[PDB]
Amino acid sequence: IRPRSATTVTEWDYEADVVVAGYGIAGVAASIEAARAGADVLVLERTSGWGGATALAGGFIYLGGGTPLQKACGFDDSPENMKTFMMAALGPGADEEKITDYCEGSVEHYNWLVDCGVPFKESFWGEPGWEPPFDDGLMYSGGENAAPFNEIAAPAPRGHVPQMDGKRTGEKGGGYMLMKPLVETAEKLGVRAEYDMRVQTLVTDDTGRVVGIVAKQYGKEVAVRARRGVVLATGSFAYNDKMIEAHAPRLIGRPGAAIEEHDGRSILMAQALGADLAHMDATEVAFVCDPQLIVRGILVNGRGQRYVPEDTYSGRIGQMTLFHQDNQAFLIIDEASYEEGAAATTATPFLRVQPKWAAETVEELESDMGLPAGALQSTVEVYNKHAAEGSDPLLHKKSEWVKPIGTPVAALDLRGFTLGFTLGGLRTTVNSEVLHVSGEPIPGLFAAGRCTSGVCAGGYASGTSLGDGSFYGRRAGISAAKQ
Amino acid sequence: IRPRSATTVTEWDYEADVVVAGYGIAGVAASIEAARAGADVLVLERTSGWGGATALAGGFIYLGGGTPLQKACGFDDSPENMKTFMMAALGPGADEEKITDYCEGSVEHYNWLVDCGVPFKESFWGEPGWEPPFDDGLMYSGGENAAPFNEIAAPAPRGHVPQMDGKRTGEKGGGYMLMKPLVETAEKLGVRAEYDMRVQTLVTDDTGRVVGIVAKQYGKEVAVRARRGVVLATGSFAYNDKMIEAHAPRLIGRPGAAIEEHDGRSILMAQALGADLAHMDATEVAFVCDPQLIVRGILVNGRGQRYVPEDTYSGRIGQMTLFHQDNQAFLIIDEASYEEGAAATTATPFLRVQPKWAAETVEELESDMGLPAGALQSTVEVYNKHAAEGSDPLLHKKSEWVKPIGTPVAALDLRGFTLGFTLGGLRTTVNSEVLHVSGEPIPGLFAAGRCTSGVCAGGYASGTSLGDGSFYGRRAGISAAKQ
Ligand SMILES: Cc1cc2nc3c(=O)[nH]c(=O)nc-3n(C[C@H](O)[C@H](O)[C@H](O)COP(=O)(O)OP(=O)(O)OC[C@H]3O[C@@H](n4cnc5c(N)ncnc54)[C@H](O)[C@@H]3O)c2cc1C
Ligand SMILES: Cc1cc2nc3c(=O)[nH]c(=O)nc-3n(C[C@H](O)[C@H](O)[C@H](O)COP(=O)(O)OP(=O)(O)OC[C@H]3O[C@@H](n4cnc5c(N)ncnc54)[C@H](O)[C@@H]3O)c2cc1C
Ligand SMILES: C[C@]12CCC(=O)C=C1CC[C@@H]1[C@@H]2CC[C@]2(C)C(=O)CC[C@@H]12
Ligand SMILES: C[C@]12CCC(=O)C=C1CC[C@@H]1[C@@H]2CC[C@]2(C)C(=O)CC[C@@H]12
Ligand SMILES: [Cl-]
Ligand SMILES: [Cl-]
Repeated sequence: IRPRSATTVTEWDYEADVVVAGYGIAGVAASIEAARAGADVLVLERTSGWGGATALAGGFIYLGGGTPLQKACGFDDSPENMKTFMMAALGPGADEEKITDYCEGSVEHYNWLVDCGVPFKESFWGEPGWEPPFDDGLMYSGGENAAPFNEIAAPAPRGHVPQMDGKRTGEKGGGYMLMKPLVETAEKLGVRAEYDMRVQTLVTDDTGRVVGIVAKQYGKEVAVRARRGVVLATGSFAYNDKMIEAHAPRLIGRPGAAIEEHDGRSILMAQALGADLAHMDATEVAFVCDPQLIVRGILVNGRGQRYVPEDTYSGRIGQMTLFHQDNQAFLIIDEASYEEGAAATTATPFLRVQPKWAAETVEELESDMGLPAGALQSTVEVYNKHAAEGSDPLLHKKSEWVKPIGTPVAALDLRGFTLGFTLGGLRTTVNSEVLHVSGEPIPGLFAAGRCTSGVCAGGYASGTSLGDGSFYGRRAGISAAKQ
Repeated sequence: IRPRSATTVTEWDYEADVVVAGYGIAGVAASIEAARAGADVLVLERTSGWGGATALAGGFIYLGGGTPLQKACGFDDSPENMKTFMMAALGPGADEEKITDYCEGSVEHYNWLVDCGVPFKESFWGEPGWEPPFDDGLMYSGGENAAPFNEIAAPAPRGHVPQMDGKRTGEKGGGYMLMKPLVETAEKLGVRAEYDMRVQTLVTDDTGRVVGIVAKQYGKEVAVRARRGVVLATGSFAYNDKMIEAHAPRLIGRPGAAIEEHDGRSILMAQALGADLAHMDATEVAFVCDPQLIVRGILVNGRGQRYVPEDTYSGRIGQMTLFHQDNQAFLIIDEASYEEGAAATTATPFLRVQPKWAAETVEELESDMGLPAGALQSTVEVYNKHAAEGSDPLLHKKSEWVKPIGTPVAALDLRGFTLGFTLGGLRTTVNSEVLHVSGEPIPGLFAAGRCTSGVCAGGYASGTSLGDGSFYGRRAGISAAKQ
């Protein structure tokens, strides 16, 4: 992992101006910009093909500030409104400079993606869910239209989803229709790619400038020269057990990341040179129950208490559950509401969890669940008193979802229903320069995507990873191509 | 911050075998062992005198496994029992190797401190509080005798406190009577000290070995040669704003650390060489209300719900409040119980917070506090139903503290009552070698105390910082002195 001295490299197996490690969203975006800038670009990919986790993703791209898609669907937004939301939802300690920059450039970036051939359907999906069930292009994806954020920023949907039929998250998701047009764009520009390239270490000259990389390819060690810059775009550390334990131990035993090639190698390679890190504890957290069920009941913790409005982003529900409720949750829902939720339109019918317990009364359900006498009964009594007035003054679930819980009543066992992926990584500038602990860029070294700390510092919103990976991938390619 | 090449050092202003940066607990312990090993030892201290945060501390040292003090006070314990507690309380993702090692060596370490002249009174203080009000030597300090840990490990008090009169935490606390005998020990061994030494950067030779340091002293740059090793013992990053935002943003605006010299410089200096980090998000969190009041009421969050047993360690109350309850807490307590708690013996009478609201009924108190109708009333009704049977089945507060809340009833406003310090830092071996991201020690480089990730990975117990700082300080001095 220690840097290799350039003087010890006897021959270069490959050479380029800009060397991109990793052919996912950050890598392809970097390659497009570097090639447009006139640089000779070589992408090094560890597997046999392009796509990475990106090609398996739902396809959300977190964009706003007044995109043509938002306007076509009739949703106002501005860079200031977007920034206000993101600072509140994606912290604490979110990078204000980076978020401001991301927001100010968001409409341009949407247009840039469209220009590269990424298609979006100008239609909005408005029901609770993890993704649009159909080929709709816009959806709320961060809890913008739920408490607490709906009183902090004006709600605006920012989940932009490329148009694709038969989307299968985990196999060939909506993320594929982000990747494919970008790859086509890069290929037409003359971007070169080498596969089975497992990048291992950076090569530095005697000034400390990164001037290439060492990799294993087809069973042998190879050296690849980078005349202008190396872009690290190899993904996260989610599958590195040592790093999960040291940095993000809330994910021990509950991995959710898409691919095992996310082993943190590029983070470590850069740290070897003195590169800085940020928010290494930050984790996306999913909650594997269908949102159409969740929104029609109340979530209670292990003490039978409500703790989150049931109409917020289900990722936020995941974080609140894992982080603050010791991963213990139950959905309390009346039979009629369960039936309605189970019939509602969803992209994830396989997440329609069946109730574990069902009873004629809350008193019986409470005993059945092993909760102390009164713990659940009182929660439901207070909820129902206010819900009869369409009010949730405790958690501010929107009135449209608020009504008394009736009988018979059921409980879903949602203990241990979370899993997630890492959001922390290398510290980078808005120009995607990797920062040394000195606060200065490491010459020749750039990075984007989930090997970096991006817009998310703590909270997560769907689309922020493909969003910041593509946005800062562009910036890395521009910076790397400079002479 | 980048390392200085040894070839560029024209003259060494000072030279020693073992150079210790920082004259606090970790530094003095390292110096004693290095000097006993026969090494020429030089301590470099940034301020005009020794002590650091240690001399201002309460003086808890987290020790167990059957110390002579525990035995004299009639408390059984073992290294296995201590380890079981620490793994559960100080994680998630606590370093099992390090904790095991710390526990197996704990009795020897207590004896080692006694040999150096640290005095302990063989008496136990058994009442809730932040420290012993008198000169007692043993106290519960980690929640060992409260839920959930009292069902996971057999309760044993491990807060060992040096004997001292007129202890004043923040000025000259019990920690002074840990420091003073150790300093005397080091001086008699011939340990040398230089003051106004602000260490800035490490010096490395062409193999990457750390062979000295560069500092500013009395207005000028000086170089100090370390023939055998440099021990980093300069404290935490609590007062580095950039680092707090990047790594531990839950502490933004709520610093609790003792001294401003905790600016993370030694962490950064080591990272420049490729040193690894762990648990950079981990933070001790205090809660500035007297425990004798807390234990006699119920704590409720901003939704009027109980969330922590009121007889656990008040540091754990602090963490639960800040981390999981959005820093919002109120103490609900009847007038008679408040009077009893306010008269109870405490080291911190200045933390006897007065009630903000008081009412004849819970219904009125609830409205007064701006809580929704029923939110607090129901909490108290359920608590009281079980408390009339001496039972807290929701949070398992010990029965001795459980009884119904009566009337008149008061509420203390404990919103924004937390502050804390950082626990994350350099990754080190059990021999206090600083680890590179490669997993190999950086030659010549050792570290201990709050510039390192020690026994605590998340949870905190009082005494663990002086405990692991002195324990691993010893190990650093032993390792550094080796030829
Ligand atoms: C189920 C699921 C759904 C998701 N859907 C979304 C979504 O809709 N919107 C969103 O924003 N996020 C989503 N994500 C997250 C998103 O998929 C990833 O965070 C994002 O794709 C990472 O982008 P990247 O460019 O950093 O990595 P990748 O797209 O994974 O690309 C990294 C490339 O680097 C290669 N590589 C790894 N190591 C090396 C090496 N040593 N040498 C050379 N190459 C190497 C990998 O093989 C890979 O091809 C989802 C995650 C999951 C788990
Ligand atoms: C109110 C309060 C009470 C506490 N009480 C306890 C307790 O009872 N038990 C417990 O375990 N913990 C306690 N702590 C925490 C404990 O005080 C510290 O975590 C511990 O003293 C740190 O030990 P150290 O050796 O790393 O740092 P220190 O004891 O602070 O020593 C570090 C030394 O390094 C010097 N230094 C800094 N920078 C440089 C530099 N660049 N060059 C040269 N020297 C430098 C500093 O001046 C200092 O003298 C308490 C904290 C607070 C806030
Ligand atoms: C939250 C999420 C990841 C991060 C992101 O940005 C986009 C999505 C949408 C699809 C989610 C997924 C997490 C895992 C989910 C819950 C499933 O098991 C089926 C649907 C899927
Ligand atoms: C928790 C603590 C720090 C970490 C540690 O290990 C030992 C102590 C004991 C004294 C506490 C202090 C934190 C701040 C407290 C609450 C005060 O404001 C007065 C008493 C004091
Ligand atoms: Cl992923
Ligand atoms: Cl401190």
